Amino acid sequence: VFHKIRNEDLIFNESLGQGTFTKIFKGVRREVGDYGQLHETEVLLKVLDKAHRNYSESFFEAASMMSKLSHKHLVLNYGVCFCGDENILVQEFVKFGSLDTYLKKNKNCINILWKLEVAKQLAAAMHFLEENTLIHGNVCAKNILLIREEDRKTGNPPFIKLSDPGISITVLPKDILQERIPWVPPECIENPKNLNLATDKWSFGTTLWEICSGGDKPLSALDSQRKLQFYEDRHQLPAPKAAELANLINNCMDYEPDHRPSFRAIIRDLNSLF
Ligand SMILES: O=c1cc(-c2ccccc2)nc2c(-c3ccccc3)c(C(F)(F)F)[nH]n12
Repeated sequence: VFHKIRNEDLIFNESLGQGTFTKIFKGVRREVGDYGQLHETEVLLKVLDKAHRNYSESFFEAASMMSKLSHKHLVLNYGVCFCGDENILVQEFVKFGSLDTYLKKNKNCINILWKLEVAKQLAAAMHFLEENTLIHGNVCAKNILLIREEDRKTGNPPFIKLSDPGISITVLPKDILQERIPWVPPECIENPKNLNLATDKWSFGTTLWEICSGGDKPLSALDSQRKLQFYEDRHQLPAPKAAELANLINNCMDYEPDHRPSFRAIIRDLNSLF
């Protein structure tokens, strides 16, 4: 069950972008906080499209399943608004936003050690999810959010959190899944019901490719039919320019799901690049 937040206590401000069948807004929540102090808290508001109310169950289940776990690398859910007839999630506002946009804007000021640290953090989150046998199912750089920048003065590294997967690929139209190649693994293009913990290992590889490519999108030049051929011919992504993690990427993006390494093994390999 989700906490109910009064429409009166929520103000919607700027549009930040779109998810699958969703609109994303920054907003403010008036709330009673610690010691009874009133706060006006920045929040991230996800609104399900009114034309896609058919997906409301999966929209809310995506956030609900992750809200029953607590972890430093997982975005906090605050509740739902209900907001009349609207379907709205209220979650933590992460100051610097999506990692994919951040990587692009700061491509020249981000070295391999920065990318390694963020990769280790993501793998930590995914290992926590694996230990809890919780499938995410939509790991990608768009869904990783940067809480804090590197601060060389105090030696603080960047710090990320993983947001919820949104509507599940087990219910999305096939065309959307094909557009999501190569984050959606080949067995899920074959059948979305093959969604498995092994799915997230494959998607983690694709996300690491994003992190190493300064925010490029793999296979973006390929339309959906060519993305299908990419899997039919069993291709692998090119090594990123920052090729230090190329081997780890391809080992995660194993066409055999049962052979993808555990996130424990992934974390050990990330720690071994030294
Ligand atoms: O907390 C935030 C904070 C910001 C954000 C956006 C712009 C500037 C600073 C922060 N942007 C997002 C998004 C987002 C927004 C548009 C497209 C993809 C992701 C998510 C979501 F949860 F949706 F992943 N949270 N978030």
